Amino acid sequence: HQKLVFFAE
Amino acid sequence: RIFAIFTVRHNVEDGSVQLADHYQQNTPIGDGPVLLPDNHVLETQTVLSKDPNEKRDHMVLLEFVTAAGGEELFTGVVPILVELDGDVNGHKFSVRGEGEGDATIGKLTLKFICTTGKLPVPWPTLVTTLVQCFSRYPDHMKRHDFFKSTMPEGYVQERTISFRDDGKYKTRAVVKFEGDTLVNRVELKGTDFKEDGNILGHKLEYNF
Repeated sequence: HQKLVFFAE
Repeated sequence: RIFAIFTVRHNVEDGSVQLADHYQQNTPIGDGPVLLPDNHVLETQTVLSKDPNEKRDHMVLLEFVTAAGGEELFTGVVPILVELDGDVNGHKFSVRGEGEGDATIGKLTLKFICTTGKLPVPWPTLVTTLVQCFSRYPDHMKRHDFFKSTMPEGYVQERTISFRDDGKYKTRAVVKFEGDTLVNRVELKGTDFKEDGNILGHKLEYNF
């Protein structure tokens, strides 16, 4: 279990 | 480009935890159009296990990846080849990985093998490095799937993983299609590791 936040350039 | 920052916790023998801070970025290889996704999360559950028949150093992986918050190539089970070349404090080693990838349920089954003998670092510390284009996106979010929209040309994954009070991995990865099998070719350089710290001392409990 892990959650991951993906950003944007 | 897109960015993700996360911290993996690794359980240690002495009950304590070893923290692994992740800086991750992804860049499309192809010179073509891609999707610029809003902030969204990837919720990952992931289990490791052993083939009892395998005598080589290995790691069996089952993983379910799902999003919360140029794609047709994934409508079914895609094969996967994974190849890692690393050296950690001069330790040269390679990991080879085979398996299938079903994006329709965000499930990965891969078995990894240490090609060069004994793996010089614990397998958990190489999990987040050893194909997020298989993560299942819901339909109201099907437009925020950078990974799929960079295919089959692929993307470049670059990540530095620093283990607190210890060294750091710096990996480069090319994730692309290669004749209708998905490939992840990765280099990994670890530096400044305590030659008998948690990682090179093999002090991590084996699960994750």
